[PDB]
Amino acid sequence: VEDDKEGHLVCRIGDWLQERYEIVGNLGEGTFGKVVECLDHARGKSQVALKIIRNVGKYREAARLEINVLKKIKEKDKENKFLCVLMSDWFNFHGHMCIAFELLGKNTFEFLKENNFQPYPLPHVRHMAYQLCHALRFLHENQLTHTDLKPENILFVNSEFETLYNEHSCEEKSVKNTSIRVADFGSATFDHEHHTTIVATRHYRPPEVILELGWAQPCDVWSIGCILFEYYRGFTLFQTHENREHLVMMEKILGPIPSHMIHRTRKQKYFYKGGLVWDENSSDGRYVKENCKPLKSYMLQDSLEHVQLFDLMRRMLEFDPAQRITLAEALLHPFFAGLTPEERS
Repeated sequence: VEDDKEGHLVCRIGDWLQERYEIVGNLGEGTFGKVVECLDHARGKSQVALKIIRNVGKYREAARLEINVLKKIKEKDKENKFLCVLMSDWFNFHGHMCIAFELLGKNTFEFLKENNFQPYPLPHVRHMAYQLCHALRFLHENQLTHTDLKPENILFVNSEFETLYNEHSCEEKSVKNTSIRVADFGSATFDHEHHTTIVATRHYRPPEVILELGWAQPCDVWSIGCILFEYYRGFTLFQTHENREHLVMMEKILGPIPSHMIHRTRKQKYFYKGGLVWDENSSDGRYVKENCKPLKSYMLQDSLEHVQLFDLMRRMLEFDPAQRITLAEALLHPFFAGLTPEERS
């Protein structure tokens, strides 16, 4: 075996590792390494996703911590019922940390994109919501915060779809089975561990992160609220790439930022005399004026189930993380009364 000059293991479809794993496909990659589909010939050629981390110290050490998280999840979920992706193996292959997991279907972002960003139906949003709440409540009870929840990291167990229509327009598609798993625990942080200051992907990042006020489990709750909005409408709640504009959007959509948070933040440059600095009649001003309205305005129906969805989402999107709904509380929200018995377990 050998590495390339970037520290990737030099490998191709056709190659083996551990006299066990046969590489049969590529699943994706990034600056961390690569993920390949393999057949596990010690487990009857079952399919796995194998993450092969680069032979670079910072990525190796990060992967060690990822493995520790995945071990805890496995230790605590013996019936495999909390819907976190299941690690089947890990090893150090010539300095490359390798982590083997269950091979699942398309992620919920990919599926939305393939559906031309037409949203998921409400019962689908509801079942996925319930599942996210259940999975993360489990994580949260084990002193863990994911920190990078986003539709790309929520995977369908099976993403086979049914066609509703196919007019000679884009094909309107619905997933047949809305069972999901939470993936990518590479940023997950135990309560006692060092907390990276800026966590989450932009669109799913909460105000206490932006304002550098400290964060914990409520971070994930905010992300989930953002994700549900996106599943319900097909577009992101916060389409921005800059902190001040993001905070302004939060205020336009959700109401005023609590004064105590503004007094406490080291990010004073975004404020003046307690209010966000924002020129509302500038080009960006008009755009935020045009596109960012109060949260309830985005409802598509006035019916009870929609009203309930938006109440839960508002509670998930509370500015103050200490006021934000917990996932234990969320699981008891009336929105979930509309689940079926099959869905409800």
